[PDB]
Amino acid sequence: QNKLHYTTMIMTQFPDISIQSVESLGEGFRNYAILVNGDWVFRFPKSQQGADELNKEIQLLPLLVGCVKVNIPQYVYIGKRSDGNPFVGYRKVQGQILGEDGMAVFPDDAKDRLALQLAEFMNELSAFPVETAISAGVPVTNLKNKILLLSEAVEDQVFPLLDESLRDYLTLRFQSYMTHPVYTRYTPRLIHGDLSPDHFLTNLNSRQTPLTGIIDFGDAAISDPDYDYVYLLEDCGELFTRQVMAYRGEVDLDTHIRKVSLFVTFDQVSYLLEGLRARDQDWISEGLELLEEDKANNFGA
Ligand SMILES: Nc1nc2c(ncn2[C@@H]2O[C@H](COP(=O)(O)OP(=O)(O)O)[C@@H](O)[C@H]2O)c(=O)[nH]1
Ligand SMILES: [Mg+2]
Ligand SMILES: [Mg+2]
Ligand SMILES: [Mg+2]
Repeated sequence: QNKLHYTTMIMTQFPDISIQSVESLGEGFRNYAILVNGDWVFRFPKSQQGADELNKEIQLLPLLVGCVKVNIPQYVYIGKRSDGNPFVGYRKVQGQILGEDGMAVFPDDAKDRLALQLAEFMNELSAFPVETAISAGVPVTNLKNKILLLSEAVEDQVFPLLDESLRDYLTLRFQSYMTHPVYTRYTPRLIHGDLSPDHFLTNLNSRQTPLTGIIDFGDAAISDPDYDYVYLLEDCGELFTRQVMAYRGEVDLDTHIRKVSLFVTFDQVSYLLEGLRARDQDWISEGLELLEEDKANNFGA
């Protein structure tokens, strides 16, 4: 709940942590993170889903450290809340959070170095033995069926709010994904699942390695490795994404970019659809704003 309340969980379960400073650090849909002594992130689930995602994270992350070059959270304290659900403490992953708006004014030379690090990172995930991840509780995402269910729920619940031009737009997008076997055929791989620049920790005092780490593995799953590109396209732009894909040895950039483009559209609409289900009056006038612009950005595809 409030600050003394999180503080008190730590003191009781970890009384040898001498607490000198406590601050809010960050917050998402699944978690609330504070910073203790400028050193230690304690991250508390906000819901059952959060708690379930952390559980997977708890099992997955100790397996990824040795196989991933950048820093990732390492859960050094593991607490239990009244409900049996966990919370975790970890050494802050050092550096500055990139964010969307901040990739723009990221130094050009560092930018290219970043793309290559991101490429080896994703390569490293795509190399992690899939059945090993599954045994550690990483869910298998049936992306084909999932997108299908999405098409209907958008038909049913989103269409009534859209003008004709926008409805036609989604039909074609969903159709395009489903009609072309190339887009839908893929080898399932471990992905991060929430690979956006608000989880990139950066450092301009490193010319060789301006990417210091990556956080929030809550959405880690077995799926289409192309899905890990979705926020790179949305937040970092298309030129940056072609760079990463090229560094990953992707022969057909155009095919794979168009495919990721669709993934974006499906995310923008799965967003609204969720705001819809949740009665949120502006997680609705927002989800609509981004659909119109997703339509805009794809001006003639
Ligand atoms: N600088 C820094 N910020 C962090 C770290 N861990 C978490 N945060 C912040 O806390 C926010 C929420 O944590 P996150 O794991 O992404 O929670 P979620 O969005 O609910 O899954 C992040 O977006 C960051 O702003 C870290 O190691 N370093
Ligand atoms: Mg997050
Ligand atoms: Mg989830
Ligand atoms: Mg998360």
